[PDB]
Amino acid sequence: MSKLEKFTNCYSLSKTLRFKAIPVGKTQENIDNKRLLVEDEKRAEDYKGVKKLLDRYYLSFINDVLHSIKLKNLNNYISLFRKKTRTEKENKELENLEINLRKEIAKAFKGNEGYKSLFKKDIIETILPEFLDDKDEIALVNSFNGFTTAFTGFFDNRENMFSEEAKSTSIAFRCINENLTRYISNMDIFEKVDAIFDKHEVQEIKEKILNSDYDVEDFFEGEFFNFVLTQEGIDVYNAIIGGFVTESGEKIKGLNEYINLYNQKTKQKLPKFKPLYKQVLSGYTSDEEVLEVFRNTLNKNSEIFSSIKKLEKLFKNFDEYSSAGIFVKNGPAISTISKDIFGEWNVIRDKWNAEYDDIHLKKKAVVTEKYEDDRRKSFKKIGSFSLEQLQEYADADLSVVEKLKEIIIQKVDEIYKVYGSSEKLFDADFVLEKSLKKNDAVVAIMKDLLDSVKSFENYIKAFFGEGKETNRDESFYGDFVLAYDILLKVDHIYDAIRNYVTQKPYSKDKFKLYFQNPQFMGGWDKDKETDYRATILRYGSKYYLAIMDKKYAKCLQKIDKDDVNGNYEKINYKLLPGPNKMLPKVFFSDIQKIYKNGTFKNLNDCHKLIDFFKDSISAYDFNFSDIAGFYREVEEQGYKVSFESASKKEVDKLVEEGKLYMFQIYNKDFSDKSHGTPNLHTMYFKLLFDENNHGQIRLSGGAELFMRRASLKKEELVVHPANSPIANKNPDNPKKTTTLSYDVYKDKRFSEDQYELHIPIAINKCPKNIFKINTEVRVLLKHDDNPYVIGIDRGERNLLYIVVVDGKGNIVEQYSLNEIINNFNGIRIKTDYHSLLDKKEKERFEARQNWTSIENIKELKAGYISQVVHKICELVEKYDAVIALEDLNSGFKNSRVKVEKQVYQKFEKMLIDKLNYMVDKKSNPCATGGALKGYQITNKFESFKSMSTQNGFIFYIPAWLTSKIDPSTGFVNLLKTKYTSIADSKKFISSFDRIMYVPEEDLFEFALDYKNFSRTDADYIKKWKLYSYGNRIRIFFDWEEVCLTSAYKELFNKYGINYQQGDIRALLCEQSDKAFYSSFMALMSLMLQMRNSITGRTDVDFLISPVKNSDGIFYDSRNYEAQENAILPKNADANGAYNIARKVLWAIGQFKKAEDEKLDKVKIAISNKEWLEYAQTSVK
Amino acid sequence: HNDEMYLVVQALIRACIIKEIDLYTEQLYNIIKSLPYDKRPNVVYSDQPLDPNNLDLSEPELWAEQVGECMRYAHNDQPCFYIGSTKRELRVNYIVPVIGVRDEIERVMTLEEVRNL
Amino acid sequence: HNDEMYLVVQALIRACIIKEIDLYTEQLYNIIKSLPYDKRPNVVYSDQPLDPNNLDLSEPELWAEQVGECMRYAHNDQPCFYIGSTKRELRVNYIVPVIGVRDEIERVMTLEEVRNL
RNA sequence: AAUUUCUACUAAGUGUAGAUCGGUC
Ligand SMILES: [Mg+2]
Ligand SMILES: [Mg+2]
Repeated sequence: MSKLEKFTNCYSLSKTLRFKAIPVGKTQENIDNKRLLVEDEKRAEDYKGVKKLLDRYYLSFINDVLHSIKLKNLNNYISLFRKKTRTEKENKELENLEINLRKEIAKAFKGNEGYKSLFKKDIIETILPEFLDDKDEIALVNSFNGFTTAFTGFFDNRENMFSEEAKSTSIAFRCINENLTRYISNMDIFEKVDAIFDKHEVQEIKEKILNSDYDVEDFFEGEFFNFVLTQEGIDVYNAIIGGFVTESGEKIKGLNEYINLYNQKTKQKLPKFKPLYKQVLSGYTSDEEVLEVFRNTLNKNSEIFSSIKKLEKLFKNFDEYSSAGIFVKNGPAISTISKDIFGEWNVIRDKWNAEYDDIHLKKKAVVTEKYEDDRRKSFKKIGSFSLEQLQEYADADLSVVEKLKEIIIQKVDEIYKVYGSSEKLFDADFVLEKSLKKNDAVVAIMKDLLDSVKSFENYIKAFFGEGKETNRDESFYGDFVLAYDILLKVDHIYDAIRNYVTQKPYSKDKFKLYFQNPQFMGGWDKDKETDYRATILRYGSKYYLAIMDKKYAKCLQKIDKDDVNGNYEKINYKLLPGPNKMLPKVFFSDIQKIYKNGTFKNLNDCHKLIDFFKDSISAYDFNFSDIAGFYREVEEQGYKVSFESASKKEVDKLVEEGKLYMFQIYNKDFSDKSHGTPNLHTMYFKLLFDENNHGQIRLSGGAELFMRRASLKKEELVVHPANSPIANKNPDNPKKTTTLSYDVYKDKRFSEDQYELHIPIAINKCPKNIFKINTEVRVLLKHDDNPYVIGIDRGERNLLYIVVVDGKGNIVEQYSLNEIINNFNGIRIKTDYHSLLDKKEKERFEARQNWTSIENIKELKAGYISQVVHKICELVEKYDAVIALEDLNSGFKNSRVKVEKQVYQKFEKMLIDKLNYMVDKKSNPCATGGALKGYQITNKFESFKSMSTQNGFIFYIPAWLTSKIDPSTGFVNLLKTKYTSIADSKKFISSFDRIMYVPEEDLFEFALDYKNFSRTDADYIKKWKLYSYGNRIRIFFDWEEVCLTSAYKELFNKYGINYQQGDIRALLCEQSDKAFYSSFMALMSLMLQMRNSITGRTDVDFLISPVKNSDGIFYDSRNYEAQENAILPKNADANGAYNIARKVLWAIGQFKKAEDEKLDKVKIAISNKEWLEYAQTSVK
Repeated sequence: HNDEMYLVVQALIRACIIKEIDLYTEQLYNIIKSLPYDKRPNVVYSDQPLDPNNLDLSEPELWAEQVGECMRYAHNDQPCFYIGSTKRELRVNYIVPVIGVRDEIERVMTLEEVRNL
Repeated sequence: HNDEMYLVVQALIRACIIKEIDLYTEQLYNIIKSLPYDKRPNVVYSDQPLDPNNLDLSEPELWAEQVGECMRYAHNDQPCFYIGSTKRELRVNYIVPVIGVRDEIERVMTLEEVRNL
């Protein structure tokens, strides 16, 4: 027995098989003469125009609803907003009132004025033909009659626009949370600027020219906000803020140009208005067009370079503006503003925690892990680091405003250098003589320009807080919002050009074929038989798709049974899936009152309903036996599949005449000259019609048929010639050349036409064992004495690393995953992906175009992680143990590993998706683990943020302090040995118990108490015995290898001190010079360095600890690096995966304490103190 | 008929030149297609008449990335070369070997190809 | 200076011709090098330029034995061919394939060299 | 350098080893 035997057919999972259909016989001739693929290509060509027309009718519907709507609760939202909130949950009625605004306006959408003929078929049958009065467009809409299925994704997308969801695509979030807030801000800025301008410039000129209907001031009140709910109110209102052409060449200015015109005190002293956002509904095809967008967007005269001039002018007056309120958002970029002004990544964090311990921490520091946690979330919560607050966080003579000013002017100087090198590209007469996918230096110029401007975009968008803040400086933020959206436009130009250049030379554009039927192959051979007009034939080991014709559909089902030769066995025996809503319609077209009273949600009346369902039926095949499991048995035994014969020359004559179309279902695994192991979907489609399939994998309705054209031409074919040697690429392959009797063409499958067939299937439609997975995993891990754990590590000199440990903590197996062993006919060939990836990075280093290289590296890593998914599934099937993949959520960063964060997110997603239904390909599909009885040991995928702490047979562990720790004793470096001062150097030395020299071992014994050190709460033993054993590689990258005891003898014989006495600590504290303490703290820091690596050449890499165990022997990984079965970790990465695996062993140790009904609530999240206790005690 | 021999003689000279480049391209294709993908030499690539006997290493339009995947042109039976991996689609048809990495390059590595094996 | 371009232009034309024959000799050496000693064609041997696009089938100095033992001429790296077996010593370096057994030969045998295997 | 499609290939000669769904934006 094992644990995985109790995890079959728990829930349902749907899949979509993909295949290739090729024409058989004269069917391509009948398709070419009857002209069937000319009605479907033009239909898929005219889809965009009908999308434009439905967008036009939707825009007219928005401009017909929102005009005649007045509001009531708006004044209470405006008046109570700016009250400088007085939280006793009085502003909560403002929030629930804002919900009443959303339900008010989308109640005005959903409630009346049609809305029921808006997302259905009649919108292209009745309304839009009468609406867009034009034959041309009306002829298009009438040429989409009957095919009202290609718009359902369009209709499901456009129905989410008229709702209450507070998303950026919704309209209520656009009018309320985007327009009303700047409307209130413009009312307050208007009340600050409120004075007589010149008493003609607003009330006489602008009113008479612009509108001539009412006054100006009433725009800054409450109810007239309703007037700006249309699009023309936004156009008039922004025309008064920005400017308007006056339908002449007059070109009148606005209010912000009057604020520029006022010229008061050489600062302009006043805020500027913000223009409102618009409504929701307001070249990548050639080479000369993309460069023309690069002409008209990014040149020396457009809005983008002018906005860089205005943002550059804004940071030259960055001193005159008051820094009280200029907010920097807490995020990643705040670390950068600590690094490029102050010393390191964590400087402002130390000064803010110095403010935090100034209040909440007393004398005799009791700093635990939870106080650091509340301090950490308290740092996470603020979001409002102003510049005066950072000015108080500085030392003497360090102006943050001046250093920030000179460095941002340094960055726009870098932008002027890139614009200095880019003059000759868009000057006057550039004719691009290559292709744009070939002319590498031009791409290099555009790449460098878009990367400098987009990096300046991120470093400048660090200055946007959360919003809804206190009295933030509107004299700075008035200019800084007017110029930023242009830089969002260069974000879209970057995404367009990068999505142009990295295109593959072929294409996958296709269009759905209907064959003159808007009912085409919906189900599979029901009693309809002339609307679906498609079925599946089989012959030998080839599969066929039979498609009838509208002239001879019904009269084609006259074919004889068992002939003397040539029997196309056709499918029959259709399905009624989930027949429960079909069930009482037969019975209800004593027990009648039981059903109509609804008391069934009972036992005796249920049994009378069993005999009532058996008695009142006996062309159907039923077998009957609370109500829920019995209808589970109805849906269980409502399925049957069998075949019926036919004749061959009859349907061949039907092909030759034109009364029938046949395509071949065929892929590479259905070939005759194919001898290896097939794909998995081939086993699904072959076990879809197999004899001992009781209903595990069954068909589903909705199969589609596509048709892909040819994108490569015959002019550009390339091919390895026949009967000549060509070299192999795998250097672990004992052959070096090969010679074939035939040609091998490059991209052969994209030079012709292809029929495509998408067939949906459904797996375990009728579950039998329904139970909660997580609690049953915890019960089975509780009642097992000897579990096993797989520890999976992201690695530094590896890619992944595998350490499998047992229930007690002994390493069962440890190996790397740099190279994959392929198996065929007993032959095994390795493939090394680490050297492969090193060659790809070596090609990336010299390419002058790193746009195509990064995409090849990402695709390579996707193929690699699919291979690793196979290896992990074989390890889980072997030792039968849970996984311990490090929880990729704790925020922990490293920046030295090869497998980055996004690729490892995709890896964990692929483990969840593969362990939904896990199949052993080389096994019997009737036994366990096969193709029909696959294991279901992981729940579905919800999000990347739901990856936390448990998913079936998978445990997420917050990797903390697992890399740099001794696996033998449990020692971890908790000190801080950076040389900063001489007083804390003496206190460092005063904290040491007794620094003595043993001559018999020639060692510098540092026996030492921790209790005079800070932040040592996590430790357990508190009394450690350090030494100076071995040697350490001092990294700096000069690679200076350093021995320990000769360096302390080199420092103690120097400066005139001794080392032959006992208790030399005080004599070490009798010095006065600086360099002795500096180099001594340096030797202490290199003495505590546990991971020793070159980080250049891969000669040596090891792991040594200064602490002796309870036997006297030190730990050095080089003693275990060359052994056949090491009991301890062999290098730095087996340490990490080993420790993570012992964390899972800790949680399995926590399951044995609680009770059988309390296992659901047992907390898994280990702290630091408990892991250091378990690592320092539970070894031996 | 005086300046007619200017264009006729220049047509003949450019014909003998492009046949020299075709012959050197054919022999160089065979020697490079013998090499096992890691002894290949760094290669100056182009899609124009390249001359190995009159090559001027002064234009800024030259690189030096390592060639691979020697194969045939199917319809014209010409030789094509890939200048990176296969999945970069930079197929070129006029190559010349040069000793060295990008930009600052050395010579042209004449008759030193067979010695790479 | 009038009749100097007679021998200059004829020298350039004969240079382009002998380079065409050298390129066809390199290709033909590659395909006949690929043939496994039994699909070898009947072939015309020569030690002179033999211009297959202007071959005149009237001279009585042409014979049609079956070629074998393709190998190198490694001091100048040229193709050389044996007209019979190894122990006959009639090594030639300009061959043109032909249809038919000796004393008459039909036309060209173009593009059917790869078709023989 | 061949593929329903992707990644590495050549793996015993029209293929070899794994992964693989949806219709979307
Ligand atoms: Mg296979
Ligand atoms: Mg490939």
